[PDB]
Amino acid sequence: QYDYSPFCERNTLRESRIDSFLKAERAAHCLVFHKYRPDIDIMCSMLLESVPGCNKEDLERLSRRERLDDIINHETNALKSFWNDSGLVNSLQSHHLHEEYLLLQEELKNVYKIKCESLRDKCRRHYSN
Amino acid sequence: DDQALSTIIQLQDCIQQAIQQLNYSTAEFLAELLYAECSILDKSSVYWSDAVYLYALSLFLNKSYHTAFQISKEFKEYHLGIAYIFGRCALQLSQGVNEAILTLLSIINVFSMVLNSNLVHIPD
Amino acid sequence: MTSEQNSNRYWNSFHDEDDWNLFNGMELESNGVVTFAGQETITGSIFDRRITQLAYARNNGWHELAL
Amino acid sequence: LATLNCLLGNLYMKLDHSKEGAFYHSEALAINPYLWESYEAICKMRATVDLKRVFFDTLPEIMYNFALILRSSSQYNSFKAIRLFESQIPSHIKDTMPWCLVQLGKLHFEIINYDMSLKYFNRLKDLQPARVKDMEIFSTLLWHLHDKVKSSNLANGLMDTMPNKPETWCCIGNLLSLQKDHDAAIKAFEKATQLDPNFAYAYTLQGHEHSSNDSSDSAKTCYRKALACDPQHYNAYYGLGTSAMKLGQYEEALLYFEKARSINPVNVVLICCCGGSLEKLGYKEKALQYYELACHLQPTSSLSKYKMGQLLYSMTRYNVALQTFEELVKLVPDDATAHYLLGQTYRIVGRKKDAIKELTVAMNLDPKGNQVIIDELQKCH
Amino acid sequence: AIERLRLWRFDALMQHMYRTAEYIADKVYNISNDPDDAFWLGQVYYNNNQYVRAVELITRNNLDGVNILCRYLLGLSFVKLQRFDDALDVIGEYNPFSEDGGIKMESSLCFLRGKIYFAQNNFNKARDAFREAILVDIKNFEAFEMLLSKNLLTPQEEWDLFDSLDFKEFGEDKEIMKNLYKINLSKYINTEDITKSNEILAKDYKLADNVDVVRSKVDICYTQCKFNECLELCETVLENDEFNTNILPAYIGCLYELSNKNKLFLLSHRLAETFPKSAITWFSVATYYMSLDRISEAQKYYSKSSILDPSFAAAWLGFAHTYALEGEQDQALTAYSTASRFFPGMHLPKLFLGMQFMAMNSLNLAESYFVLAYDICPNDPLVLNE
Amino acid sequence: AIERLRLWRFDALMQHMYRTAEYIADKVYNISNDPDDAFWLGQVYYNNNQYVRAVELITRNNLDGVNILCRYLLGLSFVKLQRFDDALDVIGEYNPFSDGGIKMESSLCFLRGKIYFAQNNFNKARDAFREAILVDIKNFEAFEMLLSKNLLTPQEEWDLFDSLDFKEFGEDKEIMKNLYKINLSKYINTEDITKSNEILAKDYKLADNVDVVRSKVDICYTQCKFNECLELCETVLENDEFNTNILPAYIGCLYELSNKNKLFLLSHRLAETFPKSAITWFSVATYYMSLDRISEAQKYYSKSSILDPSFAAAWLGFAHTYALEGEQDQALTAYSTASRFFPGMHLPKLFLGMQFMAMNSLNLAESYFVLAYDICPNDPLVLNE
Repeated sequence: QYDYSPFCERNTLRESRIDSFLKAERAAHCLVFHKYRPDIDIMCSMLLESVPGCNKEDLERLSRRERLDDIINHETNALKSFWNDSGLVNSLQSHHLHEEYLLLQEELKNVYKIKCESLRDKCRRHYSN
Repeated sequence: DDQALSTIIQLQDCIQQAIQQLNYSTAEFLAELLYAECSILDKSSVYWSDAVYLYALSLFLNKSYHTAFQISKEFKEYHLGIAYIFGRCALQLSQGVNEAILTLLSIINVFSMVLNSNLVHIPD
Repeated sequence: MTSEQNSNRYWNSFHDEDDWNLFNGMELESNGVVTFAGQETITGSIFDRRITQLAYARNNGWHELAL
Repeated sequence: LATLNCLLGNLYMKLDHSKEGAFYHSEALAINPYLWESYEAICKMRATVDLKRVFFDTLPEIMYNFALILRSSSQYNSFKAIRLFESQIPSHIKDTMPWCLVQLGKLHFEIINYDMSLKYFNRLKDLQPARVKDMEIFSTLLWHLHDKVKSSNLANGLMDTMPNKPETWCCIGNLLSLQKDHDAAIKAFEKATQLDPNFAYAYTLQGHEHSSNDSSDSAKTCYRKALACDPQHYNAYYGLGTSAMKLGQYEEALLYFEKARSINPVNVVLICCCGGSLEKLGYKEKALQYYELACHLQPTSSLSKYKMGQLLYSMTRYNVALQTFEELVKLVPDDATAHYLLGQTYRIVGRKKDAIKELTVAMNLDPKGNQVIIDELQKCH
Repeated sequence: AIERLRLWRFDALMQHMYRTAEYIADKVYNISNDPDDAFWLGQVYYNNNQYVRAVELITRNNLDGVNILCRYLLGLSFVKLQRFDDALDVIGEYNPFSEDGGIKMESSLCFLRGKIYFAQNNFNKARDAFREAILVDIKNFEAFEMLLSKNLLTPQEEWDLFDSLDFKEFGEDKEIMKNLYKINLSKYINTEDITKSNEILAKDYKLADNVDVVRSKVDICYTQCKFNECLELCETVLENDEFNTNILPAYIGCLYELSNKNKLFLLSHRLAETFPKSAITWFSVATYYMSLDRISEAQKYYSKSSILDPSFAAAWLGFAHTYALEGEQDQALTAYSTASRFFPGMHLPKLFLGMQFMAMNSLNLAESYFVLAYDICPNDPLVLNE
Repeated sequence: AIERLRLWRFDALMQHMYRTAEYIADKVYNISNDPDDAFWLGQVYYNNNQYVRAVELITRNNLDGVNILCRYLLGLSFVKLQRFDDALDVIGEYNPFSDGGIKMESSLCFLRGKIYFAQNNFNKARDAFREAILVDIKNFEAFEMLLSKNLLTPQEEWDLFDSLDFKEFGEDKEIMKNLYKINLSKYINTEDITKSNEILAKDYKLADNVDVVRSKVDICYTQCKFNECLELCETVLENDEFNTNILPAYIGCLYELSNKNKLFLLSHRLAETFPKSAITWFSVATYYMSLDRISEAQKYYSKSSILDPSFAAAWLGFAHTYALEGEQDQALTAYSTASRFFPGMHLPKLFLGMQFMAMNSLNLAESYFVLAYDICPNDPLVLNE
């Protein structure tokens, strides 16, 4: 019988939640496992396997301690890294990529400035706070 | 049981290694894990006192003085280093200093339970 | 108008203190949604036992923000 | 030659780029497996290693299990971590060790299960009254529970013990936001982030309070500051996306929502928001795909089923729409506009007997819009 | 030995000696870890309105599930504490046992489950739960009377259920128990059979003028509008018990039909000094205002009666009458829709809603609600006339 | 034939289906027509929170003169219906008579004692409770209610405990005597209480019992061992957090240690658990006193005092709120009133003497301090004062 003790320390769970967890858990695993019961089984050269935003090429660069079609390749590659290998970009229309790209560095540039006084005046900020 | 003692010794060696370098969060995690593991062992065992002292020292080093003070206060009498950590925490916070005097006076007067150990930062 | 309020008060005298407090400003709308007045508001649908108990709670119960 | 790599990773993570820092943390881990600080730095991002080779090529098994738990939590797959807690990590470690309790409470709180997180890291609070690290999770849980007394207990205790840690002022601001006040919560959050910068959670709550204050630009600035402090934070991305729908500009709204779901794949709110952004963009076929995952990912969620039903009724998959609405009503009967769709689907399929009762329920739920409901009854027969 | 303490504890509990019962129950449960003694302690906690203590007692040792009775006690304590989710948790969504001289243990669990379903307004599952409870053990009667009083079954379905169940368990008392149950069945169907059954029960046995037989006579006269007999039988029964809540609704309706203003004032005043909390008193006061043509003011008092007791058809139906009688027709529709949805299984709300749509001069919807009411109740002059 | 129906009625009472219990009781009573059946139906009405049905049904055919328990049920229904003179008229002011179960006479005498306690004529209540406990020892209420409200000085309580006999218990008296000996007052003959505590701890595995824990907590409270109070009561409260016997000692010990978070949590949970109990409002007032907010404690001690007349803690806290507020004239009457409702309890008199100290009136304080010290030879407050 399906084991549900760890999902709630209370030893009894109402049958509505038992199917609710079982249906939800299997779908969640099936998403990760495939791009069945959970109690039956839980299982399944640079040491580094993955870094968010890092493609196989970036990882290869790390080992070394480092026209319309071409820009479209740069169009997709930019959103590959930022969106962590999202599958919806291939379904997106080509002209909708342009405005998303233009807003990208514009927001990214705004971060760049953010990431980068008289004696009498600068004392007030400490006292008033 | 044959390998149970080996794991505790390995954890102790790893915690001293981590504390020797300026790596404190790793020392924090190792001390927490060792302190949790030593719970099954009886209070009479030297391993429990050693783990409690190591955990208290790691808590003191990570600026979390309140938790270190409480942990040392739970078993201040058992070990000398625990008394050291409790006294230092009392100096940093000015709370419960009287217990620190009544413990430290007894520990120093007797010297001139567990008193001597090979761990790091054991007081002279 | 004055006589009806008088008769209303006369029949209203048969309450307990807490029960009177709950019904002090009580208004019931036609669709069954219920409005409770705190002497906050407890607007909830009626025929469910839980809402009334909740109304009793913040009536006689103690709530303290404590900074 | 193990701590130097950790330092290099730390400087890289802090300054510009996380990829090189993660690589150097992995190299340090290669030198020595017992560098838990490196693992926390790795798990701050959504990065993982081949643990079998790292930890092998029963203490190593315990470390391996803990690394799997932390990796799953960072990857936001809580069910697996709960299962490893069930099988491995015996009780006499699991309950006493405060960090395992912290992680388990965060896992349960990630799921809609709310009460059990409260129990778990309430026992945490009992074990370590002076614990200050990772209490913003407790604050968010108390805000979600709409409970004021335990929030007051948290705030009073933390203010009494440690007047200056940023989490304490964050909790003060959260209680103030909960009660009635928004400007007071904003003031508490600036104090929290002035005393300790780089605390992205403070900026996220600042942006949320600014959004609730109908101040778009301030919320956007706070969220951008949060992203500057932490490159990966789905809460601030969700806030920016919500602001963009309010501003009507759906492009950056989908952008922000998409960025947020990437680091938190399992969350019905983010999935439904991304689907709504797609629907505003008009991708009917792709929007249903996310909604299909959301409904199966977590049942007993009103918003996901409601979006499913609206989308299927929009493009006339009535056969599945009717069952989605029926189970929606089964899991909640108080939805007003839902019963309207129940009735519409029932009358479209052609079962008048159920349609009359369902529209009667709808008339009960909405006194104001009854005339339109009466009109639907007229079209029913 | 321990048996003397056990019998003394049971007697102390039975004699309303709560403190002695609690102390001795605690002592006996500490001496021996027998779950029945824990049940006795939980019962003692239950009698003096101390539910949470019993809940923590039965949950602390996790002794529930070892024996069914303590599971039932914990579930009943939860349903009193309104924590219905945990009660449904400990009891279960459906029957777990589905394949002594007392009512079978499992049937009571089904009754509690049906009550839980009724509280969550899940009437469809509550009907099945109550039906299963009555079918499993005929010794139970609480489920049957709850189903008949709250009208979860149509009269034809109620008669089919009564015919389906047998009386083999009773044995010698088969005919008397059959008549006793048949007294309480719904009217509008073959009332001559109920008349013959109660006449047989009257003379042959000493139960000639008991409470339920005169209550059935009152219900019969009220259904057939024999209002004179309403007053004689009701007065002859109220002269013994002045506060019998089983008959008061019918008594109030019969007097309201007779418009006995003075008698109604006396009853309303009498119930005001004794039962202010119960909704019957405020319903009586409200209908006193109703008889004097004070619809607008009686509106509030129907609201109060409705609030003080849910699942009461009289209060909400009268409240809808206050809406429909004088103006403000728009929201009488919503009131009657609430009556129909929240009180399924009665033809009367459907009939009222259809007639009100007819009052609007909107036809098809009125016919639809009328056929719905006819479906619920086949034998009623009102619905057929409408 | 009737026996099966009687078992059915008993099962209906056991499983708490009150409508069927009333139905079957009425049917069986109409069949048999005997007073015990009327008693059964009246008890059903009592349990169904319908006392009026029970009293009229019992009094309709004047059954109180037939059996001895039906009159008791009618009297108790009158008791909880807030009628006393007619209840005592039915039962009778004096004693009319002056196997398992308990003798019915002790139950009637206890009911008369409860009436007398409600009527404030305290000496008659003491007489009634003493008569009930001496006539029968199984009636533990006749002992616990008497000791609970401090109706008598502990010396005569010990004297009466010695006087009463445990012989008729027989084989179980060996444990029953010790259990009864546990519950008397702790100020005098303390060492025997401890010895009995260890006696219970050995050979009867009753060390886990809640009442043994209550006895030890009160023992530690008498010597002001507040830390031991907190530890043991926290151990017992984790199992059960709402034991009204346990809670007053825990609140007192919390206020002595002066910690506000634990008191706040417990008080706010008890407020939402038992809204109509005086203990929770007393706890709220204590929390405010730990927070030094005298103004709110005024009202929240007044509420607790009004809710329970036999709650001496409320009077002492109320007079304390006056005293700490700034005015003492009303606190004088408050402490005097507390002393008069509970003769034989030294502590209200001691607090009143301290108020005399605050008002520089030492002449009465000498006698008052002497009377308080007569029964408290070793405690910090008396000697300090």
